[PDB]
Amino acid sequence: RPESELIRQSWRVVSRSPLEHGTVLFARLFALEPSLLPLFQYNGRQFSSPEDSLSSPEFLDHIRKVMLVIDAAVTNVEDLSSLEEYLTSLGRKHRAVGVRLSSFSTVGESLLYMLEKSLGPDFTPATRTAWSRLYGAVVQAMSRGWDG
Ligand code: HEM
Repeated sequence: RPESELIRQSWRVVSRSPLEHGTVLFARLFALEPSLLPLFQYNGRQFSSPEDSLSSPEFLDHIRKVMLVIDAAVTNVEDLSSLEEYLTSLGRKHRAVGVRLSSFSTVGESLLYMLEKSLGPDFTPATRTAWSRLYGAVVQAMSRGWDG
């Protein structure tokens, strides 16, 4: 695919400093959807403010995990069917903890934002399309964890 190489070359930039980039992703996320803040419950306590999230080791660990799932998607961008089963079960958990499936679209917008900010002019409309397609496939797999 042309798209698969657009993905891999864009991710290259991000994947050298995944926590720094994932921090952008999650800061953007809470800027768009502050109602996601309470869904990260680490030792039964709620972040008050988005900046509170940034001091939580467990929250930063979740950033790393996110960036790793996306890394796996990138690695398997040609054939994503291999992660399908994993992603469904990932979805299963996010239903459990209380994430509306609809909020994963905000994650997608956040991801596109982080890419755009990171790549600037190198984030072409075709790169955006490609990413949107890749991420959309990740979330389609995940959505099965909310069955149907
Ligand atoms: C949309 C908002 C999201 C919220 C509010 C959220 C929240 C959570 C919470 C509360 C957990 C359990 C605690 C933890 O392990 O940190 C979790 C686990 C996880 N999240 Fe998320 N999450 C979101 C999105 C994502 C996305 C987009 C990905 C990956 C693309 C991701 C990957 C993970 C992984 C890998 C785990 C560990 C799951 C396991 O136990 O196997 N999360 N998430």
